[PDB]
Amino acid sequence: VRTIKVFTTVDNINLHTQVVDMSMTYGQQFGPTYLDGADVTKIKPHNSHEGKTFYVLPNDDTLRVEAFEYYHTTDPSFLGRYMSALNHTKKWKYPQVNGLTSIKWADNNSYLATALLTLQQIELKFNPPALQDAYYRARAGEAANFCALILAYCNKTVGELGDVRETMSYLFQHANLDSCKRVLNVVCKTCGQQQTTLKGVEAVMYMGTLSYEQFKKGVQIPCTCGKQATKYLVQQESPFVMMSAPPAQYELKHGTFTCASEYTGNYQCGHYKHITSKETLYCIDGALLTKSSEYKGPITDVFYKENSYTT
Ligand SMILES: [Cl-]
Ligand SMILES: [Zn+2]
Repeated sequence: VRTIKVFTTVDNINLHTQVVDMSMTYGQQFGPTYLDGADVTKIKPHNSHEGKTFYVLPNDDTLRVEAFEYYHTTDPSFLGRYMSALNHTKKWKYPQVNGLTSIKWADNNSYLATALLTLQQIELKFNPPALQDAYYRARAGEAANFCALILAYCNKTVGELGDVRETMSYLFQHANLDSCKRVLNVVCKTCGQQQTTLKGVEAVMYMGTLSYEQFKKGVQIPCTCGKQATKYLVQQESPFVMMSAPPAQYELKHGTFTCASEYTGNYQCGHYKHITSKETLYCIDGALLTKSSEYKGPITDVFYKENSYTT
């Protein structure tokens, strides 16, 4: 008999009018239900809920299409994981540090801070509307939805150990890198030379050396014949490149790179910091900021500006 009007949604844009019975839980009426990230499935409607928007899972064809068009995923657990993360990230603080949105440390989130800082320094356009909209808000300082989307797209929960390289790979999958192109040549003194072309995400990421100049000069890799061959960059067309390696002591020189991530710890436990090269070297550690003219530390990922390179 007693009812309120609420709206359900999967994208927080398209609303769906509902009349709910205040004697039944939201779960009994909608399935799993969330109010700005909080799980209200086991709760009965409150007077204050009238007119508010609730997220639900895509449980009919209209919602399935809305959810795919907004998020570009059909993983059945995506919206519940996004909501579970948002209930935490909405409580984080996002200070402006040296002109960039950072994240005050909470919930083991240092890998997310350095990823967020990196994104604001490289040219990248996302494809899912969810990421376009949330990234716009993040740049303005309201990064809770963007951070909870990063967790959901990477299948990481709040508090879980994350890797910056893997996180960036997920975000780049959902970005328009279609025009990026990389040409490599591999030279074996026994077998001869082989050229390879890479496209998209694989054209901007490399694992094995932090140094873009070393990649141009040549890096040693195994050949199937048993000798060590040399791999070198012949041609690059992209607005940035990302060079990654297992953490190692490495010296970062002012003016020779855009930004970098530093990892202190081991394979089970550690902490990330961000280094950015501007008028000097700034080290951003969540809300914390220090400066130096030189920098040495256990670097894992370095980003460089690019446009067009030909050997
Ligand atoms: Cl919706
Ligand atoms: Zn060979």
